[PDB]
Amino acid sequence: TTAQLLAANEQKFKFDPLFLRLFFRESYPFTTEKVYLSQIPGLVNMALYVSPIVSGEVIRSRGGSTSEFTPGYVKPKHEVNPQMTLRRLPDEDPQNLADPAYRRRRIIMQNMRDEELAIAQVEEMQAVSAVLKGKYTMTGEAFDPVEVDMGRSEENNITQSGGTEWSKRDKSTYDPTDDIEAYALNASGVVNIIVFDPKGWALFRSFKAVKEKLDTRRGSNSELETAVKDLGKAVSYKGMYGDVAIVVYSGQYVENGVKKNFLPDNTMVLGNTQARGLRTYGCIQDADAQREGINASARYPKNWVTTGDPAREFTMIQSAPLMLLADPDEFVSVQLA
Amino acid sequence: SSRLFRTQFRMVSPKRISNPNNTGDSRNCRAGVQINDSGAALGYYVSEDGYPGW
Repeated sequence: TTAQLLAANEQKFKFDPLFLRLFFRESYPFTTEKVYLSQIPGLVNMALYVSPIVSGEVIRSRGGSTSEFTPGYVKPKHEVNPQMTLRRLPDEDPQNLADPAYRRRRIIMQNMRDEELAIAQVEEMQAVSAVLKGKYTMTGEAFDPVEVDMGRSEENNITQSGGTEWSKRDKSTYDPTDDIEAYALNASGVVNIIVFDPKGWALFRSFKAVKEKLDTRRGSNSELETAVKDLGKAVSYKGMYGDVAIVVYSGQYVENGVKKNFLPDNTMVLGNTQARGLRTYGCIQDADAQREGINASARYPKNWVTTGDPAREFTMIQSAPLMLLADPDEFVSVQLA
Repeated sequence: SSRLFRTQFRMVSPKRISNPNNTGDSRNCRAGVQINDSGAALGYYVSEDGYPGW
């Protein structure tokens, strides 16, 4: 019994770092133990009327505040030994075949790709968790937990309640434009883009007033797509809505064997497409790395041989990433339940 | 330099031309030579060699 391998597919998930790309640019590597982020109140009281006689009540000069932060550390590793090189590969045809040493440069490439993908997933999760809520915590099983906490006002992170929830109230005679205005009133600075979890988008477009705002001759200038546009891709740049741009993001990250969605089940996030975001990378800590001169860099790779009884030639990536938001209360997060 | 001519040359060893970070070969960028839709070559990926480095 012989055989031929005609084709051999690959299975992946819809992964796309939209939140990292849009809102987090201009990375800053830093060779420093801890960084600073400062905010100045900028709040001036109106001048109370003063008689031309009393002439007093000096007003304090405004002063800001600072926050201290530290970056985490991440290092996934892989391995390869001669015991598993001999047998075969699941993507190699029984005919022809390859050498017992060429199969050693396929497992290595697969390993390195998996390491890079894991690092990217970590970076995306850190990026997203800061946008939805002001602070995110960094922890593991061997890593002592540290929490990064940007100062975000309590007025933001608006969560709907027993009153004012879109699901309960009827889809006829109700307009959500009123709400998207009141919610956006809390933002500091102009908003220019909205991010929808797919169920949130499905719930939003069901309103009959929204469908009226499309086919009005002069009532607006918005153009959308209430039909189906993207069915497999992770991001779907739909049309504008008056002035703002509407985006539906549905990304996948895997913790344990299962797949999970990034945006948690129909949230809606306001924000500005030019929002000031920082991408800081800490200092890598390998005494063989600090030899070259490489420090405060991203994705330092290395490998070595253990000279053990069954051999083994490992492979490794390490990043030490940190995500920061210079202006935390510029976004507005909505539970939309 | 303040010599008459500012043109200088450098003979590069062939081993320094490869993909960035040893990624897989693509349709447009094979073995460190990026190729457009036609057969022309656009630009090359010259690596950095460190003799004490692995």
